[PDB]
Amino acid sequence: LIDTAVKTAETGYIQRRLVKALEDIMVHYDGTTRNSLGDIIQFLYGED
Amino acid sequence: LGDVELQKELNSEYEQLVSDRKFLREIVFVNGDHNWPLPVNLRRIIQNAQQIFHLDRAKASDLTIPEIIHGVRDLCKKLFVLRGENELIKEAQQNATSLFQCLVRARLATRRILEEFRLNRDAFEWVLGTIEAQFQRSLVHPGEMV
Amino acid sequence: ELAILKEERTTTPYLTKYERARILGTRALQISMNAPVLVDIEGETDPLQIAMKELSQRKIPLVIRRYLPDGSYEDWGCDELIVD
Amino acid sequence: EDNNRIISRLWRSFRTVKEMAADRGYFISQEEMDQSLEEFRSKICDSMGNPQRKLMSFLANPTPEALEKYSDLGTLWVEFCDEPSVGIKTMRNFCLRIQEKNFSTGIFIYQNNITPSANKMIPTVSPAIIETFQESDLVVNITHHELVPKHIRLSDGEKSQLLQRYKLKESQLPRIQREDPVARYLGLKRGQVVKIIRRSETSGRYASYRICL
Amino acid sequence: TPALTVYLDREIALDIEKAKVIQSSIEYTTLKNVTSATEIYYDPDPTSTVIEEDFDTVEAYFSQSPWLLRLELDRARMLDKQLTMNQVADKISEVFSDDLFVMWSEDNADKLIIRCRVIEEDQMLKRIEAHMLDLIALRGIPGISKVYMVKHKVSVPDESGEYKNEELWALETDGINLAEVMAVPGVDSSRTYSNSFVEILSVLGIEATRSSLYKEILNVIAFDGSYVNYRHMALLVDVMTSRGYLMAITRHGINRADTGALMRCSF
Repeated sequence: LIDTAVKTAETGYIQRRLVKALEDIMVHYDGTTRNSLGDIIQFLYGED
Repeated sequence: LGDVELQKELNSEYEQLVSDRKFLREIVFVNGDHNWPLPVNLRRIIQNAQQIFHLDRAKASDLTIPEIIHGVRDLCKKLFVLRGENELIKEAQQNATSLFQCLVRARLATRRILEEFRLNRDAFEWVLGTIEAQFQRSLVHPGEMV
Repeated sequence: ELAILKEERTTTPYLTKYERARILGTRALQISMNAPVLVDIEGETDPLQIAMKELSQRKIPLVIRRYLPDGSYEDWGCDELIVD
Repeated sequence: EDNNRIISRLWRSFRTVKEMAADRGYFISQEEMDQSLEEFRSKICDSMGNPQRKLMSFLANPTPEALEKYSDLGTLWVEFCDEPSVGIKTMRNFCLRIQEKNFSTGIFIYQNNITPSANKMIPTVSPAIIETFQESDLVVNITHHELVPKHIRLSDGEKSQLLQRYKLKESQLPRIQREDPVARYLGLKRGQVVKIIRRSETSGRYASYRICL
Repeated sequence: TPALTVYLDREIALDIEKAKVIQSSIEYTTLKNVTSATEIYYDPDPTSTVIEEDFDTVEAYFSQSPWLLRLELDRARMLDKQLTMNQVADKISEVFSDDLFVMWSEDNADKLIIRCRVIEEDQMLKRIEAHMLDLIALRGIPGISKVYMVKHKVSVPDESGEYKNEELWALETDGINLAEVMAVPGVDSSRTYSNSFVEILSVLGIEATRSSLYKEILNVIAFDGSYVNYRHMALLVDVMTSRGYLMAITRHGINRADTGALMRCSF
């Protein structure tokens, strides 16, 4: 009961930082994967 | 039997299959794992074709050998991920579908089409069209917040 | 300037799920504000249903302006894009 | 005994340097690349077995293919420094030697360390390029590792063609730092792009591009 | 839990005796590890000793400061680690040159003893003794406290071409020093792996970090039987490596981007 009650907030914080790191990443019409600055993260999404 | 000109195609087919097996076993999948997530499941598409056209029967097939080899090879040029004629795009387009082309060729091999799946002329042309249509449908859609 | 000529259009010729949803909603909205409808309306009188009927007959009079990352764009009419 | 491990590590470092030169496009004879360890001990060690670094220096020129691809490729001078601690005295004669014989690039292998004061004498000798390596770091050629895919530098024409295809500014490509081990191995300068062809478990083959800061 | 996975060359990997040789050369052994006791005597006569125990030892052997440093080696740990009195004394010689006379007893003796003398100093011997235990390295690679002998089941094709299993010996360590362990003869320098990707970045570069980062994340997720499709973990590690260095998913990484201020301040 302690573990479930404690470690739920540990993983809740993990998910929050992950979402903010990745939220602006979108597939564009040329197949590239880019963020809001237009930086290329992958030249083709999922490599396939 | 004896036709050396038809044997030149089948040799080129088997040579292609030897390249793939050597490439995949020594570079891609060193540990020998051969079950992998891949697009559009060919096993299900074939057994549906067997049902629509009642592909039971020992009724010898009218499907000629050059139709098979040229049919499959022409298919692998229509699996468009990226369109455009630029030289870099064609290399990228070929790279993106390298693993999937090997998968197709490993199934639509001459002996298997004729002995195992037993496709006729009507069914085989249908199988090519379905693969082509379903691969397009499996591309990720632009705008997806991946 | 930014516009890409018809012969040199490179983006996918299939309507994406996102383009489809926006087209249906926008056209639905216009019909509920009494825009002229381009198909026969029989028994199905909901705004969304009429718009879905027009889509199936390739009769929606709209153009998609697809922006590319650099800001340039290809205009595609919904009459010419292939819908699954 | 312990003298054999000094010679062995140094001999392995030498094969790595030759591999480095070969990958950058310079021509190295097919007899010098495959030179065994036994022949190496005979030529380099004294009667007491101690090695003479100044006999190991060599010169190389670009292959015709590399010159066709990269027209900025000149002469490469490789030098092993006999002084463990490289001071202000050693660097002056080295920079003078490079200029006098007008080499295009010099690779400086040191033994133990380079003082931070002497480290500022490196960019003051332009348009000639000086690169330094610690002898430890070359005992294993890191590009033969499973996890390191083959890096190939793009030519200026190929680079320009690439940027137009994706309609990219230069500052939008993924980056690799200059002090990264594989960038240093290739002697990458700012603005140059490597192409990286890489195994992929979903597509089989995938080409990744990175630009060097 | 820093750890290295050290694959060995094929010829060595199928011969357990040769692999044990590799084991003892990698493992860090200090002088402190093998020392059981240290002593400080007042032995004023350099040619003799008040100690009756070392009487027959030093008298026959011989055929500066009065303070004596006498240290005892444990026979069991010296025997297991395969170290001789000579080679232990050799390493001492290089670092202590002419400031210390080294005298060792024989391995047949009841106690294994090493005597040392210098050639106000009551405290200087305590400081030197501290200096000895804290710095003398007898052999091995620094940072490798333990080496384990691990058997790997690796699938490799037959001569017939059929996939068969094949048992091979490898090593795993506590602690890391990837660069130094790679250079060690016997070690397959093209395959050595570490679970600290920070160290991988310094040794192998950014593209190797990508594969190592993926391997370590996947191992975590797959462990409780879950399976996440490749493209999601692949996407995360490309974000973490796009700048050429490792950008942590913390404020110190995320908000060092050139993104707008409204976006960055919301985290």
